[PDB]
Amino acid sequence: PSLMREKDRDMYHCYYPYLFDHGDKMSLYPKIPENPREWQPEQLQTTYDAIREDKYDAFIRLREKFPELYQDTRAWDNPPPFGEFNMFYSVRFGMVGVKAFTCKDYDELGNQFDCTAFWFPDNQVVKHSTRNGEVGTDKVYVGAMNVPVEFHKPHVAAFYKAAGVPVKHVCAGFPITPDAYAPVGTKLDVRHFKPGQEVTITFQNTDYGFRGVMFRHGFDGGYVWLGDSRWQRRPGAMGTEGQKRIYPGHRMAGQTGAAAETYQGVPVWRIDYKNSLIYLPTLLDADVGTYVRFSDTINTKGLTLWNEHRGLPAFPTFIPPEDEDLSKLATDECQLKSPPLYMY
Amino acid sequence: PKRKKNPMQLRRKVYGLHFKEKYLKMEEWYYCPLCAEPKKPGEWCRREDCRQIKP
Amino acid sequence: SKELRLVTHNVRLRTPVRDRKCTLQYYNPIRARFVYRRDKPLFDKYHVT
Amino acid sequence: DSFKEHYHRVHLPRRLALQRYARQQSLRNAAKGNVKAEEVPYKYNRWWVNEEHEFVHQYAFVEDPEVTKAKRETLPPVTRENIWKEPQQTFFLPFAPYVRVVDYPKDPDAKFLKPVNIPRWKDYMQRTKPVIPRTWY
Amino acid sequence: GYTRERTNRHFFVARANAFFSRLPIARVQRSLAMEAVREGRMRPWKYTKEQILGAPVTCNFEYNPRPVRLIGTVMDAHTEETSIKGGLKVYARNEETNMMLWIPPGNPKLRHEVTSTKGSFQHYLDERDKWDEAWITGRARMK
Amino acid sequence: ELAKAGDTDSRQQLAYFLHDPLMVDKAFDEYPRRFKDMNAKYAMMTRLKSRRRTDAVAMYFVEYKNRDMSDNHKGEDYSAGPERFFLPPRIVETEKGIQR
RNA sequence: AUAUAUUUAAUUUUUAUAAUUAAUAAUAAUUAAUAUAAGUACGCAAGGAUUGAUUAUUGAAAAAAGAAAGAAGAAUAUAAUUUA
RNA sequence: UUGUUAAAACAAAUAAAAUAAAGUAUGAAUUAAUAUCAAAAUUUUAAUAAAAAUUAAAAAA
Ligand SMILES: [Mg+2]
Ligand SMILES: [Zn+2]
Repeated sequence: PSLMREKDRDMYHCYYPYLFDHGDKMSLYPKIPENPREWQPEQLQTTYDAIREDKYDAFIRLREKFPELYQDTRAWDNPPPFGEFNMFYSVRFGMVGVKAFTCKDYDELGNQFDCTAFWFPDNQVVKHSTRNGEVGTDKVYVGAMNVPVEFHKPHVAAFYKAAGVPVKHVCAGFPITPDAYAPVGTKLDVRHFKPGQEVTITFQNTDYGFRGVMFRHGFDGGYVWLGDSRWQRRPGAMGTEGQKRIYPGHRMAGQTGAAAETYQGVPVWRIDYKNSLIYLPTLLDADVGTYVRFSDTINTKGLTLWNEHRGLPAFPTFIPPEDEDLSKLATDECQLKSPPLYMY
Repeated sequence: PKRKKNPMQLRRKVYGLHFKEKYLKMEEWYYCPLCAEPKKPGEWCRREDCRQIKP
Repeated sequence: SKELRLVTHNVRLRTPVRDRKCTLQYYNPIRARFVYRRDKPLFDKYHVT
Repeated sequence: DSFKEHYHRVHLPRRLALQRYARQQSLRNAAKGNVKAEEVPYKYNRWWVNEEHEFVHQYAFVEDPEVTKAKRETLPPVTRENIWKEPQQTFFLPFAPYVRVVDYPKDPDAKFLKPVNIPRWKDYMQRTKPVIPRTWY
Repeated sequence: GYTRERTNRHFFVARANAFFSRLPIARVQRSLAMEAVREGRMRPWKYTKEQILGAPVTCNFEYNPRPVRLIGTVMDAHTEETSIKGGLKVYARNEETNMMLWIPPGNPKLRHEVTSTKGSFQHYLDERDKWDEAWITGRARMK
Repeated sequence: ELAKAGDTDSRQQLAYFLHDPLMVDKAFDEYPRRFKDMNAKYAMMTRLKSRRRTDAVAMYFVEYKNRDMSDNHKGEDYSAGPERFFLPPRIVETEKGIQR
């Protein structure tokens, strides 16, 4: 972004009337030293300056008289209170889904998208955790896939007992801002996501076991070389270094797959809020049944995801109305498709 | 370049988990309620009683 | 100093038997997989759910 | 154990102890029977003009413990029908579209007859950020 | 120096193949197929492989200005009933130009209609021999 | 499953796949009455605790479930082999009167 | 055209839970051409502008706590598809 | 993929799939100066210096 040195924060560079602290009440003049001896020999203690007084007075008059012309200048005071969704500060926790199956869809322009459908069985806000109460060090754990008591291990069933939330199979933590909390035990409906929304997903790809160096890196594994030794560009003298050891990171044969793979910024295709299904046009590598985790993409192309031009999120979390009954509502009625998009 | 290894290098293998879990490890066993023999849970006897019901 | 520790030894004369306590009723990861495993072809006359 | 690793390993408990000592001053107030949250001075000087004569806006955000407790305890209100129904836009529309055609000028090729309210190509290309007064998109 | 390739994290290693039973996935497939049918991107079909194999078909690919039409002979049908999977193998010959296409159903810019569910295995064999001879001639002229 | 089907093509296939057509006929004669009242998992495998000496490999005893309800084998003892390997298998005293 | 040591690639088997600390500027020197920018300044004419957004590679980067001699399948991808 | 012939066949050769070649017992031989052997970088001394010095910190199977 635009470089702005802290030393350039003088009143001759401020866009609004620079206000000095001056104890409890803001003032338009630097704090005059209470002890007169502290007055530096060339420091000009200003008590009343007609220039600044007139400028500030005209500014306040115009702001109070023409609210429509000076609406954008209102952010100088009465800032947005804490708790409301913010475009650059409010991040919300994602969800935990299960890769259900794969299919293919078509848009109205004619493009074919090989999509995969994930299923969100029972998303419930299980826990809150902050470390020593610092800033931005708080996160929300969300649990999924309710199970009976005879399923989990004793030491995890003990935690679920201590929490009181119904015992879930999996539990993933999302780091969020304090104004995006949700009470423990809150059910998360899939409509928490929007169809025209970019999502970042994390999963575990399939396991292939020990594979050859050819199969691991493809054509890249055959030729692996790196030399940081000095070499003479011109025949003037003689001097070089011997590459004694092998540099760390050498591409060899080993474990393949079974790792934490993260896709960043995939758009949602469609949402079914009766069976709790989400469709993504990207074919994944994981198996069927891998507990993927979905989170909101922060920003792409220097543009925030949640803004007035694209849309407002379901902050903090989508809560359905009372008179809505998913049992009475049919399956075909519970379909939300994203607006068209072309990628070629 | 190969050379004789001191007794300390011969005793480094027992520090790893591969040596401990292979040779020196006990069994979880109980008495077959139908044969009165030591039996591991999961493997049964040839007798007709031990095949119909798992002791 | 360490001369006291050198001159004075400490020993366990006869430790109790190394017989393992009953661990069948504790949690066991190898037996955990069989708790929800289909065992229809394992029984003939005494099928239990 | 590297130099930085040892330094952090020996200093991190000391950092936590220093933070605890700092919060002890805050707990001094609630100890006397007057539980008062920490107050932060709101800074009105956050809109600047840089050396190259362009606008910069600093972002300062505060956290309210009472609002945090309220969001922890009370459930959020019902989500808006239009908010959850209307899908989010995929492509970001430009700040100034170049229409290239206006029905007002009789001769469309007349460059002097096009109305001024239609944005220009220079704005269509350079206007990728909001204006100086308005900060948000 | 050192890195780790595998992760024994519980959230990553846990699976849900046991709990996949409470999801009517086949019903979701049928619902998607029925939505496509009601939108008109596809039309339901109930034929068997030997019945449809060898039946003439006409496919129009919509394209401004002129949608391209193509009359061919169905060589293989991948599905016997309507579904989101689908799949048809058509073979069409223009003037001195043979082509073998795999038409997927449900494409809005693609309308394929088989002129008759009934098929003639004799004409199917004729088209298959023509296609194989063309392919062999092409390969022989290449190599 | 082939015996429950009992088709001529199924019998031809089983006779192709098996070594003994006499055993093919024995199966097709005895298995329908034996497994009329069963759906699946007809055989039964039991892992024996005793391993083979030469390979230290686990052994498994695989036998059909419905032995005593309807079959040519009935009331036979498999806990131990006979006196000789060419003698008929042991028979429980409860069902010694049955004839093969 | 000999089994070695240092160094590397992995693994030490469900760990409910990533990283405020080693990767000490940057995954491209925070890009970046491109239709539309322009039949337009500049040029007698011929010809010929600076230029940055949607078309692209631009998220730059390490998931280390619980009881362990079956196949981590009772195996023909259903956590028993009825079962004597 | 190449080459030969004729208006598809043969020969070469590798890189994808598939097949096999144990986790059981039996068990040598090359080699062997050696501290529970000196992870690395810098500088230097009579030829690789694994010889010395300075930074730095290199776990176990
Ligand atoms: Mg473990
Ligand atoms: Zn027994």
